[PDB]
Amino acid sequence: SGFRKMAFPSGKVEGCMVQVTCGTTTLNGLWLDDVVYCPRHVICTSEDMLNPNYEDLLIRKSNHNFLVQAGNVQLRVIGHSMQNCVLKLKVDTANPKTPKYKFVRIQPGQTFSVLACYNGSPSGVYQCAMRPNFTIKGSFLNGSCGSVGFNIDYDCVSFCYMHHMELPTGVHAGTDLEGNFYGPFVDRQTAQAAGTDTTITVNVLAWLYAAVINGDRWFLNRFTTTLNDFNLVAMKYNYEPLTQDHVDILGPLSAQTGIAVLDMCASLKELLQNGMNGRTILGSALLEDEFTPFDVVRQCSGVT
Amino acid sequence: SGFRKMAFPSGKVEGCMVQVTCGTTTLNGLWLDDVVYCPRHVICTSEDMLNPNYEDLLIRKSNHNFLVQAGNVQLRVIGHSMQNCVLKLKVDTANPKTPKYKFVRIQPGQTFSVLACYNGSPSGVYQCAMRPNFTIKGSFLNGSCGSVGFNIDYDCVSFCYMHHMELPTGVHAGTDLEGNFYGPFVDRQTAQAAGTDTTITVNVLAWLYAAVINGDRWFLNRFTTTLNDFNLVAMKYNYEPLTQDHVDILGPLSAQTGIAVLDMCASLKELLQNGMNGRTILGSALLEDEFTPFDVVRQCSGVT
Ligand SMILES: Nc1ccc(S(=O)(=O)Nc2ccccn2)cc1
Ligand SMILES: Nc1ccc(S(=O)(=O)Nc2ccccn2)cc1
Repeated sequence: SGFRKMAFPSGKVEGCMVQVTCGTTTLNGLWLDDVVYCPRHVICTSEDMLNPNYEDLLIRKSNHNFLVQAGNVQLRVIGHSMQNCVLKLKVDTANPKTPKYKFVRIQPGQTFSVLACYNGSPSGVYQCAMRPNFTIKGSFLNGSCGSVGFNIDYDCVSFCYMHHMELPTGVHAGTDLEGNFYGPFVDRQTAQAAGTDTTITVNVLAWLYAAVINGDRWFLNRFTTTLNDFNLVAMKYNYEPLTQDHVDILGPLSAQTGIAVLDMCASLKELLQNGMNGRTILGSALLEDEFTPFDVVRQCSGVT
Repeated sequence: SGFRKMAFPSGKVEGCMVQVTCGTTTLNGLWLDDVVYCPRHVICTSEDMLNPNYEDLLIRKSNHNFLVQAGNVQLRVIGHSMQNCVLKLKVDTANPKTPKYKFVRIQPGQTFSVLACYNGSPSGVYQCAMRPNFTIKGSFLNGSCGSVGFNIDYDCVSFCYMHHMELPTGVHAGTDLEGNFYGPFVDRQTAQAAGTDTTITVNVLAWLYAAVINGDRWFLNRFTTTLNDFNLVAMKYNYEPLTQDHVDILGPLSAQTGIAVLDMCASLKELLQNGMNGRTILGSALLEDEFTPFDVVRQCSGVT
């Protein structure tokens, strides 16, 4: 019993973190096989970041200008290429600690673990969600760029995020491991405003199921609703519209608890209209939306 | 910028987890040098747990009755001893992945990371606090016993917790790595009620400083207070009394922000008396108490 915001064990990713320095800029890289992946803005001065031409800046860089350090050992750079917003540095040594891995581009509302790093050294691990506006709400100081987000399926690490930017509003933007930004963001120090940070409805419903499984039941009510009726309420409260795909995904949690998905929607509708009245659910005074239905099943079933 | 509930990177502890089986009971053990540490209730049937005589049960066990598996390799048990509520199994092989480590007994209000494990396999990592009633609020299913709590100082793991029990109220109890329970709890399936779960005042104050550093400032007010006046309010709201030792510990955060500790106490006093009025601080609708002053400094300074 109990339900916690839980990250994946980080060891498999710790084994992949290195320091990348280009001139006076240091950040983190990800070493998988004989390639190190890092943000292309490693090549920028803070002055360059205001208006960078990355192809033109990169022409002034050679393999020997990229200093890659794995613990206290230097790696030899034998090639470099830019793919979208990431640099790929080819090194002469395969990472001996390379785990089984994939690169995946996640959808908004999907959760992942971040291993925050500075100078190639892990400092902490926490759980994030890709927000519906394609920002994340992380914890990143200067030097954290190139820290990665990931999920683990048994022994296979799926890398989904690399940290690139902090927006003027103090939320975070980055890329998949192909170097494509999530959302409309660019690796330039310019005005970039975020869209509406809507609540991830299917994740709130998952977390209410987690609450029932763990004995927090006060919010269960005598009502039901329809997807259309629920969605009028979601729209009013800046919640993502609920689709039949989301209802299907919540099927296992419905079956386990015996609470029909549309009944839990009616409980959520009442919570939106009435508030928490100073009560808590799983130690929260607000409706938590950074657990996916898969997260709730995993944590409630003890998957390793 | 941003502030997250952050766990320590778990790799150094993942390298220490093993499976311990005695008869039909399987749980987790911690392998450090040539010793495996696990809960002594590994020797109990569920029937035994109602009223166990551990010395008498242990007489019926030999070294060969303790099956220790490290990944898919069996370790040879060459001795066993009971120390308080933990078994120490001496094996013939030192763990090659043994990190620098210490055993520490933490004080209530101190935070630590838990690596939740099943069958010796890590499933997740999250951040806990030793509550003032000597419970923790974890996420532990059947098979999680012997999962450990720890802090890391650079390269040295300080182990502070091993999981033993779930109370009938669904909160958690365990031991330090000398096998001494935190609080009054025992490794028996009997009525054990928890005392008041008071709020860890010094940690709330730390988190309000974290909020100011990260730009959440709406709760700062025009008032100050005294320790005695603040403490009358703390008592009313089931908060731990604030001591001059706590004021001293918050000194660096006071200095960084320029907000005198007693001024932040007066902001906290108003929040207790007035509530949040539907507002949030660092994405929370309640006052968070599972960050220590050291946690806030570490996360805000990027210590690796
Ligand atoms: N929000 C935002 C998005 C893209 C860019 S740009 O660096 O592509 N530069 C551009 C884009 C359009 C017009 C002029 N410069 C800058 C800001
Ligand atoms: N809450 C609590 C604490 C200790 C015990 S005991 O297993 O030590 N057994 C005892 C203790 C006192 C009287 C009888 N049995 C049981 C319950």
